[PDB]
Order: sequence, then structure tokens, then C-alpha cells
Amino acid sequence: KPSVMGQTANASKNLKKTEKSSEEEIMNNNISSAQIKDNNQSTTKDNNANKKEGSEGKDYFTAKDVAIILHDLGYVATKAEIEQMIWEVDENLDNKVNSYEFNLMYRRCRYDKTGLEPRNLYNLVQFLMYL
Amino acid sequence: DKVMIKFNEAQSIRKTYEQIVKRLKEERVGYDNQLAAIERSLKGKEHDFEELLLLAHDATHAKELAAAELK
Amino acid sequence: MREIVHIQGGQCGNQIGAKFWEVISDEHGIDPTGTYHNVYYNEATGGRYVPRAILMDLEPGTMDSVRAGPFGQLFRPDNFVFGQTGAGNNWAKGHYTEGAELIDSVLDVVRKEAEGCDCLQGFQITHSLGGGTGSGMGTLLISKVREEYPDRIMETFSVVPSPKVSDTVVEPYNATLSVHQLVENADECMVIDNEALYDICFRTLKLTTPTYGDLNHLVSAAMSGVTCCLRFPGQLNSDLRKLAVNLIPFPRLHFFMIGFAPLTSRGSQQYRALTVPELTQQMFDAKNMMCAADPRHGRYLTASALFRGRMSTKEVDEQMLNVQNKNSSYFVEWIPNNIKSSICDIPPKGLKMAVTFVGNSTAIQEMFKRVAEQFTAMFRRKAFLHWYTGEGMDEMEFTEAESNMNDLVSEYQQYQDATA
Amino acid sequence: MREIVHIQGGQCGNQIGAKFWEVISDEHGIDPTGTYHNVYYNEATGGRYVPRAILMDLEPGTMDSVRAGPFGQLFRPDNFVFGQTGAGNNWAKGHYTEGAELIDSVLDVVRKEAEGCDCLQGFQITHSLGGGTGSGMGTLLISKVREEYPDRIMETFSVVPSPKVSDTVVEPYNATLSVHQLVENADECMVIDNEALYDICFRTLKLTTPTYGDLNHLVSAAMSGVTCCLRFPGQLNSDLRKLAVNLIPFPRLHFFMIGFAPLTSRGSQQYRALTVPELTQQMFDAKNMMCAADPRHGRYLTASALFRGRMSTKEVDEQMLNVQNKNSSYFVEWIPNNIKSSICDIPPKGLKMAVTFVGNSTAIQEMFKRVAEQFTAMFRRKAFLHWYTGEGMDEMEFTEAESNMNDLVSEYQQYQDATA
Amino acid sequence: QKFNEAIAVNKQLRQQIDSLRRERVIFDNLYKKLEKELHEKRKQMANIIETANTAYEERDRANDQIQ
Amino acid sequence: MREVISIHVGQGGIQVGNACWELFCLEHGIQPDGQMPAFNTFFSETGAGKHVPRAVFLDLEPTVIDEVRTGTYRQLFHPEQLISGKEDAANNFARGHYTIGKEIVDLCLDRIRKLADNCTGLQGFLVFNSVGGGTGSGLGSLLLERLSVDYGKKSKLGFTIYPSPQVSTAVVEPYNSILSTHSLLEHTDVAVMLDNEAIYDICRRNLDIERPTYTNLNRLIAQVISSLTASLRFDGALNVDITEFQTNLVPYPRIHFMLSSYAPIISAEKAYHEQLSVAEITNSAFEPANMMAKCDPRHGKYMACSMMYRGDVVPKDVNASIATIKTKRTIQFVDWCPTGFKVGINYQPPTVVPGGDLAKVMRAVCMISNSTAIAEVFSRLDHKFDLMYAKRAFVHWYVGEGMEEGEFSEAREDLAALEKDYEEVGIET
Ligand SMILES: Nc1nc2c(ncn2[C@@H]2O[C@H](COP(=O)(O)OP(=O)(O)OP(=O)(O)O)[C@@H](O)[C@H]2O)c(=O)[nH]1
Ligand SMILES: Nc1nc2c(ncn2[C@@H]2O[C@H](COP(=O)(O)OP(=O)(O)O)[C@@H](O)[C@H]2O)c(=O)[nH]1
Ligand SMILES: Nc1nc2c(ncn2[C@@H]2O[C@H](COP(=O)(O)OP(=O)(O)O)[C@@H](O)[C@H]2O)c(=O)[nH]1
Ligand SMILES: [Mg+2]
Repeated sequence: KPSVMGQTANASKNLKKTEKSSEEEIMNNNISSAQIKDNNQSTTKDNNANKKEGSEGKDYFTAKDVAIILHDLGYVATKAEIEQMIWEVDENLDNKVNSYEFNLMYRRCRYDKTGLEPRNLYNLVQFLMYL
Repeated sequence: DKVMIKFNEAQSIRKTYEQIVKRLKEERVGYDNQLAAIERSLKGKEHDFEELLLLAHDATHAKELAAAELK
Repeated sequence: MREIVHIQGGQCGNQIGAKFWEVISDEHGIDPTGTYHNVYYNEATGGRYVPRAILMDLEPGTMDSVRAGPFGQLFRPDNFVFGQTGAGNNWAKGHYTEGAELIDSVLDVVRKEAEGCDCLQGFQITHSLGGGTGSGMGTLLISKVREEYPDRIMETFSVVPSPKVSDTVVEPYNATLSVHQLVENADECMVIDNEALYDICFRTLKLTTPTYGDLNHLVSAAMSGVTCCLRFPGQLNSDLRKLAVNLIPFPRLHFFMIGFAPLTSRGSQQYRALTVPELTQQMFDAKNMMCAADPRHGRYLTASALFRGRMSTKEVDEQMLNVQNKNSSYFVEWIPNNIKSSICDIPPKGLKMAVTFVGNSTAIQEMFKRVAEQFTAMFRRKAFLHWYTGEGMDEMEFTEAESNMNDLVSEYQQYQDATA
Repeated sequence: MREIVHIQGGQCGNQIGAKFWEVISDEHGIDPTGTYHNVYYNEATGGRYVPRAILMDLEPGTMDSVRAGPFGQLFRPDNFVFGQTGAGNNWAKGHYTEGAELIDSVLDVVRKEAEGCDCLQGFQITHSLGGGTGSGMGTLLISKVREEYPDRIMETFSVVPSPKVSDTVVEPYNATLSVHQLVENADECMVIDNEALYDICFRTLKLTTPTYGDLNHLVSAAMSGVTCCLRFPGQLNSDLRKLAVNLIPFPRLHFFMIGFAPLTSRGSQQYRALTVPELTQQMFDAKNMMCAADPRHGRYLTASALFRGRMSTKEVDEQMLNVQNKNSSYFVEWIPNNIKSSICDIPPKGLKMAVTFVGNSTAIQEMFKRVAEQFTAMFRRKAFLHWYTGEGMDEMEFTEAESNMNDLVSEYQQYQDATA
Repeated sequence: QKFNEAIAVNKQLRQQIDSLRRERVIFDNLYKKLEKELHEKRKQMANIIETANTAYEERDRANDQIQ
Repeated sequence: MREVISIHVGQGGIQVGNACWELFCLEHGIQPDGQMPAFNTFFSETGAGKHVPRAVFLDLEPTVIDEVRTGTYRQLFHPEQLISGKEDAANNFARGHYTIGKEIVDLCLDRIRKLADNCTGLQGFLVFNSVGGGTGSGLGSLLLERLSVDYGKKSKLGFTIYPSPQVSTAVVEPYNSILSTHSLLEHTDVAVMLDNEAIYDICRRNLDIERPTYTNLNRLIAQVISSLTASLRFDGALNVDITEFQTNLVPYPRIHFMLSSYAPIISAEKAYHEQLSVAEITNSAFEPANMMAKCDPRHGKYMACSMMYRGDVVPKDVNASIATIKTKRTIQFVDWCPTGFKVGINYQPPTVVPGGDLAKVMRAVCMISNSTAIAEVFSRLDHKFDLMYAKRAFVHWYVGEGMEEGEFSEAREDLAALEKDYEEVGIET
């Protein structure tokens, strides 16, 4: 169920955000929230993220690796759109994806109030942790 | 039908984006405040070093006159 | 300077040229008598300004009628290339038997008018695609002038077969025969159609009793506004070649739709304001075109705009910026800043502003395909053929004309959506 | 600024809008010709001020009659949305078959008038609940504008079925169909009725030969006084939203009764004094309302007052203090200081003072219940139904409209006496 | 017609919002550069009691020699 | 040296500031031209030798704003200090603090940013926000928040006009006032309260004019403020310090809501017939009928009192009036403050405005006091707030504007914390 799952999470979010709107229809901040967000045994996520994405292993992650992972997943690698998947969460330096940036994104998207932040890149992290 | 569905979806997306934008604005204000505070605290550093310069100079200047007399 | 020569063709082209010369005389302050009370006119002893306008046609009743109406003294008595038989709604008649014996009278007179100038930057043809004379004779003149003068820019204000009805039964044949000899040797085909012209004089203008002189006046005001940026000053001037560059990125997709503004109701001409944002509304409004092809059913390969009147340049900048901002994918995005803008520094007769929009877009390909469809229908089933085949033409050329039209449109459509 | 757009509906709404524009022109010094001899008007070249007033209706005889009378040149010739068949006193006619094909002409013109401004703070509708066109067409326009513009405030100067007689036999059906689609998408319904209007022009004003233009002038003076605090200065100004907040504590109980003052006899206009205590007497007098519901048979959920003229603020303070002091339980006491007060700084044409009282109270619930009663009577016994049922409407919607009216009134009544 | 206006407004809002998003991103890059710079000034603060202590131990020695 | 900034946010504050500046020019000798035929504190330099005030008139509703920009006082203000909105805050706090506040806050902050850069020796702020309306509540709250998070160290004296005791120009006053009180606590370092009933009584039965109006009220407030700022403007005998005001009138940072009073308020028709001695004025000084706000002098036990003497005042009549007021039993002070009196002498008499009911006299005194009576205004506002909050009224107007519901209650018991402390601090031992 490789593509249909990225479609599930998508459609669930599409309904979730409609209900989030319904809620209002009826009736150092970054780090201070990061530290408290989920601190589960993320050695699974770290070892898995390096095992599936981190090839060279120097705190650096590009679009070529995500493109080849997408193609290996039997997915139709859109030639240039994967750049947006790399970019949507890049906040310090455009074309800089650090392991610390994985921590920040993973964490802000894992434990938060609403979500909606990208809803579209860490779905792949959810997939790799899923299988 | 697909037109209206996707239009409502794009509406939700924009609402999301302005939420993210106002959040980033508030955290930018927080950055400004922390920055101003820390900059003052670090001005205190330069002042403390500058004063201890003179303190060290005085402590040496007294000893220089003491040397000749005690001998 | 930077001359124009005004050759005509067919009764359509003859009437349109007559009214265009009427408009330019009434704009430059030229009477029907030919005085002032050179970019278009010529000096003549006695203080006269003669338009270097050639009227060629296979019938003289049109010639007589254009002489009879007002502003007739403009044209001098040599440029009336007289045809006596008439092609009779037959491309073969208008292009082979009578072409190959009128070519050279027209050659002598066009060499006349061309040596009359120093630098002939561009030509001027107005003709039809459906009438035998207009179509055949006109595309033949185009071929000949493009044979001897390869450095000029060719330009045809061309009327096409009408959608709802064909004006002459062999409109499809004559039209494909005209475009097949139009594509390679005509550099800017401003596509006009009688029916869309009817629509624009009907809808927003209260005109309930129209006339052919009226449509001629409309399209001639547009025809004057397309080039009025040339003979007049301006903060940001252009020409036929800056326009041609900014309009065609490929030598094939060079057929253009045109519109001119302002045009509103007269009884309501006081209630409305009159501003440049309103000019943009007016013509980026779909209905204001002069072709039976709503361009928002396609894409804009590029588009040029030419202002008339003295206002700021902040205007044109926010103008094409705003319009690109919302109707972006109504244009094509594979080309940066696909809207070109220029300013002529003089407003129209009696009014405040004028705007001319010209567009190299991919919505006339359906016009071409409807022409080819009507053609192929009458063509396989052999409708109305001996008129073309008993006069030294073969349907091998018809097949190649049809296929060439189809080739043009296939590039048009794939360039609509080509992105990288 | 803080714009208004004046859409009309039905012959009633059309006449009222005509006379309201007459009043505002005669107040702002605008002739019937449209000059000065922008919060309401628009600039037009030639020095003209056009009211952005749209007149939509399913019949043109009303359109022709409002054009014919004085002050007709105000409205420009596009905002006459012409209907040709007429709904013929049928909510189904005026809301479904002719609605769903007039919606979009009205949409284009309202987008026209809305982009014409920078900030459109509020709308303006005047229509009926009983006439087929007025009711259906108007509540449909309300639904559509509230569909695309969720941030504006909706406001209807709505006439209801008359108590002693129904103006059209299906007044109950059309009225419940209008309120059922009014409650959720109309933000301020100023409730007016022809009979109470008759009473107020009869009793204290000597008028023995009244006319529809006269009642229109009365309600239009009131309609100008409700908002005259906006376009003019004042020591203590307000708007549509301070008013809406101070008027509705709940999004449902937002239907308002209105009155305007001063209005006395003319033969006795000299014997009486003219003071602000007298203004308070005048409208806190029961009979001065414009609705067939004496508010002292109910309770005031809250009430707002808007002055016109330059006197002190000691006035308005002792004003609402005194009135609360005696008619306390005539109001509701569960809400503190339920009377809001503001001042516009300019008096009326030729007179000294003006006062506008608006009230969010619970005495229109009986109006709603009498409408629902007439409806249910004709409804079970099936009176006058095929006119609604043979045009794509079912009585399931009638049942839900009736029940929804009843739900509204049940909240009205329980909020009358809710105390803690 | 509704569809075309919908797409128009969506494009306008999206580009307009993302521009300001990147602007605030750069404003946070300002925190990135400063936090490091003021941490360097904190390393300079660490030259207090160290160098104040050069003064203080030199004061021990000096005043002890005087006394 | 000493410069003081005044924001006039809302429709109340903006008219109060109109009168403030219209009185300031006529006092300092400035004509409305910006031309003058000391002023250090209020009037700056323009390089052409003339003066533009250091103040900003801010308001969502632009009506009074174009009133001042096309009235007669256009030549004074700088076009950079008048920014307008095209909408209001609907009298609710959320539309002025959450929705429409954010795009005006940064512009106002940039203007006062550059204005505090303009003047050299800033000493204090004066926020003028009638909280009854949405702007003067929410936008003024946000302005005070930003002022305190940027400046901080500098004192802020808020002349906030609460919802009146029982009269009201709006019904939703109780909500958008309790919510501003939260920010009013921390930010407004000292808050001199205002209400309407007492100045109404004063203007009616003290100047004998029979209709008091807002222009007269704002002129009178401007006269009080002139008596307040005379000490720094002109030279006096024993000059007082506005930072001494805080250290002497803020015994605890929890009790800093203070009230005021002025004498003499008399027409010329009784000024010609009265003696108005220095000792005599000190009696009407603490007169409870003379009181400027809804506070009862015998309700509060005076914790701090500053007296502002201006004109021909000799110190010993002052010192003996202090003795007589401390002797008679009708007044009392808190036991922990055995001496809670601070006086300031000034040799500048009150200047006169042409067209005012106010009379020129030799001696004027202005009282400003930190006491414990204000808690009654607090509880009285809480009355209306609870009476409206118990029944759900106007709740949608607040929550549909980016506001949560719990802020109503958090502000209610926030002001209840003031009511608690104000009676916990002023008891015996
Ligand atoms: N003392 C004094 N008070 C005033 C004056 N003008 C208005 N007020 C008070 O201000 C209160 C309303 O405060 P504002 O914030 O200014 O009201 P607003 O400007 O309409 O605010 P919005 O509702 O958001 O539009 C009123 O109840 C008045 O009591 C004035 O000139 N002098
Ligand atoms: N715009 C315009 N078009 C015309 C006019 N007269 C004829 N036409 C069009 O021109 C076409 C006739 O072509 P034409 O070459 O003149 O006919 P021919 O001379 O017999 O070969 C018809 O399809 C008409 O629609 C006119 O006065 N104005
Ligand atoms: N105030 C006022 N009410 C009117 C006027 N003309 C008609 N009405 C009322 O409007 C109602 C008619 O509704 P309407 O929608 O205009 O009828 P329709 O156009 O046939 O659907 C009747 O009940 C009348 O009482 C008028 O000139 N003034
Ligand atoms: Mg306001």
C-alpha cells in the first residue's frame, strides 16, 4: 500500500482540517516548545533515517537521495517537484537539511497543537517508520 | 464538483499558511526581545572588563611605590 | 519616416482601406481634398498629400464604389489596378490565370511606390481569405513582394471564413489555399472576422443599425492605433520589429489577434469614469476581441500593448504586473515577462486615451482547425472542385495546404503547454 | 469611506430605494441631475456623482416607474437588472426558476460595485417578504453575497405581512420562506410594516391624503438617520459594527425595530417647544414605532440611540439614565447598561435635531408567530400550494421554515425572561 | 466564472504570503548570526573574573608585599 | 532634559489630547500656527526655529482624525504622527487587540521609535485610552504592552477612562474593560483613573454652566494636566521629581492606581466675591464633592498624596494646611505610612484660555493620591462584567475575532486580585 498510504494521510488531514475549522465555526518559543515535544526512543527513527536516507553520513541531506528513495519505492519520481518536498521545511539555509533540522521538523510535526505545518514532507518519515 | 472541492482545499491551505506566518511573526518579536536583553547583559561584560583594567593598574601602582620603601 | 505602402485586395480589403485612409486623414488633419487643415503621405506640387495606396482587384465596381464615397481624391489615378473579369469566388481564378497576368502591373506600381521612399520598413495588406480575387491575388502579391524584398516585414489584416455561416460556399477551399501560402511569407497576420466584429459593435455600443462603413471605421481605428506609436513622439517608442521580436519567439506562431480601446455605450458614456485601470478591464475582458476565438480558452504565448495619451509609466508597469498576477496561467509561463508595453504620447481625436492590445497566442489554432474541417468535409466528398481543377490546379496542392494548416496548429497546441 | 451598496428588490423595495436616494441627494446637496449644488456616491467624469444603486426585479414596470419619477438620473443604466416574466406572488417563481438564472447577472454587477470601492463595510437590501419576486429573489441575493463575502454585515429593511389583512393571499407562505432563509445570513433585519407606517403618518401628523411616496419619504428619512452618524463628524461616533455588537448579544436575536424623530403636527408645530427631553418623550412613546408590535408588551434585550445635531452629552447621559430609571422592567435587567448612545454632529435639513432609536427586543416574536400561524393554517389545509409545489419545491422545506421560525421565537421568548 | 476567480485569488494569496514567510525566515537567520556573536561576547564576559582575578591575585601579591 | 511622550489612542484619548495641545500652545505662548510670536518638555526643534509636539493621536475610527487634520490646529502636529484606520473595533476588545491591532501596532512603534530617537532625555509616557471602546481598550492595551516590552525602565502614567459607574455610551463596556485591566496592571506603571460622573457634577454645579460638554471636559482635563506638568515646564521654588512621584506614591508595585483632584474650580462670578486663601483652598482640596473620580475619600485610607501648588504660594501656609488636615479626624492615613504627604511648590500661575469657563486666580493646587478606595470602581466594573458574562452576551463578538473565552474570566479575577490587595495592604497591624 505504498502510494495509497501517502494518499490516506493526505485525505485524513483534509478531513481533519475541516473539523479544525469547524471547532471555531461552532463556538525562544521554537526551542521552548521543541524541548518539551515528544522525546520517545527516537534511536529507531535516527538509525532508520540514516539507514534509508543518510548515505554518506555527514549531517547533510539533499534532493537526489529523496528522489532515488521515491523511485525505489516504485513511485513516479516527478523530475523537479521533489525540490519543494526538500524545501518546505528548510528554515535556516535554503538547501540545508541537517540532522538537527530533521529533529526540529520531526518534533514540531509530531507533538504540537494543530499541525498543518507542512503535512507533506514528514509523511515520508512516517512511511519509513511505518515500514 | 472537483473544482469546488479543490477550491475549498486551497482556502484551507492559505488559512494554514497565514497561521504559520503570524506564528513566525510572534517568534520574531520574541527573538527581538531576547536579543535586546542579551545585548545589554553583554555590554555589562565590556564594562566589567574595562573597570578591572583600572583596578589591576591601581593594585600595581601601589606596589611600585611600596617596593622602594620596604627595601 | 519608416514608410508603409498600402496595397489592398478584394472588395473587403478595398472598403477597409478606404475607411482606414479616411481615419488617418481625419487624424492628421487631412481633408478629403488632400491638404493639411509623410510617414503615410507623399508630397505633390500644389501643396497636396497623396496616400501611396494601391487598390488592386479583379472587378471595378468595388473600385468605382470606393472612388465614389468621401475621401476618394486621396488615391491618385494610377494605383487603381483594374481587373475586368473578376475571379468569381475561385482561388484558381484569382491566383493563376489572372494572377500570372496582373502580377506585373502590380510589380511596376509597387516598385514605383517603393522607390518613392528612402526606407520602407514595412508593407500593408488588407484582403480576404474566402473571396477568389482577395485570397488568391493577395497571397500572390505577398509571395511576390516577399520574393524580391526579403528584408521587409509582411503584415496582413486578414478576414477569415465566418463560423456560423460561410460567406461564399467555397470559403473553406479559398481559406486553406490562402493560409497555405500565408504561413511562410506573411510575417504578421492580424486575424479578424466579420462575425466577431459584429459582436463588438453590437454588445456594449448600442448600435442597432450597423453598416459595413461602420465596421470599417472600427477596424480602421484599431488599424491606426496599432501603429500610431510610430509617427508620433513618446516616452517609450517602438516599431514593427521590436513588436515582431517581442511577439514571435518562433517564425511560425506569428499570427496575432488584435483589439483596440476605449469603446463603451454613448448614453452611458457619462455615468462611467474613464481611467487606465478601466482600459485594462475593457480589453483584458474576453469579449473585446475582434476574432471568433476567446483567448482564455487557450494560452498567451506573449502579448504586446501600445498606449496613446500622456499618463505615467507607473501605470503600464502595475498594468502588466497585475494582469499577469491573476491571469497567469491564462498566459504561458515558460517565457518570462511575456507582456511587452510601449507608449505613444498623443491621445485620440476628441477623447482622452487609447490602448491597442496585440496577442501572439494559441487560440486561433481552433479557427485554423475549423477552416481545415470544413475544407476536408467538402474535400473528400469532392464538393465544389471543378472550379479549381479545370483552371490548372490539382488537389495535391489542396491536400498539402490542409496538411500544412494541420502542421501549424499542431505546433500551436504543443507550444501552448510546453513547459520546463 | 466605509462603503454601502444599495441593492433593491420588489416594487416595494424599488420605491423605497428611489425615495431614499432622493432624500440623500437632497441632504448632500445633490440635484436630480447628479452634481453638488463618496461614502454613498461614485465619481464620474464630467463632474457627476452616481449612486452605486442596483435595482433588480422580475418586472420592468416598476423599473420604468422608478426611472420616470424625479431623481431618476441618479441610477446609471447598467444597474437596472431587468426581469421580464415576474414571479407573480410566488416564492418558487422568485427564488428557483428565475433566481437560478438572474443570480449571476446580479453577481457580475455586485462584483462591479464592490470592486468599485476599497472597503465595503456593509451592504444594503430593501425588499419584501410577501411578494414572490421581492421575497425569493431578495433572500437569494442575501444568501449569495453572504456566501462569497463572509466578513461584511448584512442588513435588510424588510416589510412583513400586514396584520389586519394580507397584501397578497400567500403572504404567510412567502414570509416564512423569507425568514427561514433570513435568520442565518441576514445580520440586521430592520422590521417595518405598511400598517404601522400608516399609523405613524396618520396619528400625530394630520396627514389625511397619504401616498406611497409619502411613506417612502418617511422610512427613507429614518433610513438616512440610522447611518447619518457615519459620513459626518461627531463627538462620539459609531458604525455598523459597534452598533451590531451593542445590539446583538447572540447571533440569532438580531432583528431590530426602528424609529426616527422628530415628527409632530405642522399646524401645532409652533405651539410646542422643541427639546431633547421632548425627543425622548417622542420616541420612548410607544406609538412612534414603525412595526405592528408595541415593544412595551415585551422586553428590550438592548437598545441603541443615535443623535443628530450639536448639543451636550450631559443630555444623552441623563437621557438613557432617566429612561432606564422608570421603564426598567420594560427592558431586560440581566444585561448591564443595555442602552447604547452615540452622536452625529449635524442637524437635519431645515430643522434643529434628529434622533434614531433602534432596538433589539423580544416583541417581534409575536409578529413571527402570527406569520407562522397564518402559514400553518393555509398549510395543513393545503391552501395555495401547487404554485409552490409544481415549480421544484416540496413542503418539507415549508415544514422546516415554519419550525425554524418557531425555534427563533422560542429563543426570543425565553431570553425575554432569562435572569440570574 | 467562479472557478477562474477562485484560482486567481488562490495564486495571489499564495505568492504574497510566501514572500513574507521567507522574509521572517531571514529575520530568524538574524537570530542565527547574533546568538553566535553575543555568545562570543559571552566568551569575552568570561574574561571577567579571569582578568578581574589577574587583578585580584595581583592585589593579593601587591598589597601583601606592601603590608 | 526632561521630555514626556503622550499617546492619545481611541476617540476619548484623541479629543483629550486635542484639548491638551490646544491648551499647551496657549499656555507656552505658541499660536496654533506652530509659530510663537520653558517649553523644553513638550516642544521640539524643526531647524526653522519652531515647534512640533512629541505626541501621537491614534484611533481606528478616522472621524476625529480628519477633524483635527482639517480643523484649525493643523499647523501644530506632524503628518507622521496621525495614522488612521478604515474600520473600528466594534467596541469589543478582540477586534482592537487581535485582528485590527497588529497592522497599526508596528507603524505606531516605528513612529514613537523615531520620536524617542528624536528627543534626547525621555522621562515618561502618558497613555490616553478611554477603554469603553474597542480601540481605546484593545489597541491601547497592545500599545502599552509594546511600550513596556521595548522601553520598560521608563515610567508610564495612564489616564484611562473606565466605563462609567451606571451611565454608558456602550453596552459591551464591561467586557473590553476588564480585559484591558490585565495589561493595565503591568504596563501602566502608575494609572491615574478617570470616570465621568464626578467631572459632570463639577462642571454642572462648580462652574455653574448648565450643560457640560466633552470639549469643556477635555479643556478641564488639559488644565489639570497643565498643573501637573508645570513643575517640569517652568521653574519653581521647590521643584518635584516625576520619578519621586513613583517612589513616593507607589508604596508597593501592587497599589499604583491613583486618583486626582483640582482647586480652585470657580467661575469669575464667584472668584470676584471669594477670598480663596491658601489655607481655604486646601479644604476644597480634599472636599469629597470636589473629587474628580468615583472614589470616596473616607472609603480609602490615604497611603500616599502629592500636592501640586502653583502660583504665588508661600511654603508655610502649605505646611500649616498639612497640619490642620492631619489634625482633623475627617481625614485619616494608613498606619504603616505615618507621613504620606509630598508637596511641590511652583511659581507659575495657571495660564488662561480665551473662551473658557475657568477663572484666573492666584493659587492653584492639584491632588494626586494612591489610596484604597479605587477598589470600589473595580468591583463596580466587575458587577457589569459578571452580569453580562453570566449570560453569554456578546461572547460571539469576542470569540469570532481570534479571542478565547477564558480571557474574560482571567481578567475578571485579575482585577479581583487588585481588589484583594487594595484591602489587604490598607489594614491595621
Ligand atoms: N473624557 C472624555 N472621554 C471621551 C471623550 N470622547 C470619548 N470618550 C469616552 O470614550 C468612550 C469610548 O471609548 P473609545 O475607545 O474612544 O470608543 P471608540 O473610539 O468608538 O472605539 P471603537 O468601539 O473600537 O470604535 C466613551 O464611552 C466615552 O466615555 C472625550 O472627548 N473626553
Ligand atoms: N470587413 C469587411 N468585410 C467584407 C466587406 N465586404 C466583403 N467582406 C468580406 O470579404 C469576403 C469577400 O472576399 P473578396 O476577395 O472581396 O471577394 P471577391 O472579390 O469576389 O474575390 C466575404 O467573405 C465578406 O465577408 C466589408 O465591407 N468589410
Ligand atoms: N412601503 C412600501 N411597500 C410597498 C410599496 N409597494 C408595495 N409594497 C409592499 O410590498 C409587497 C409586494 O412585494 P413585491 O416583492 O414587491 O411583489 P412582487 O414584485 O410581485 O413579487 C406588498 O405586500 C406591499 O405591501 C411601496 O411603495 N412602499
Ligand atoms: Mg473607535
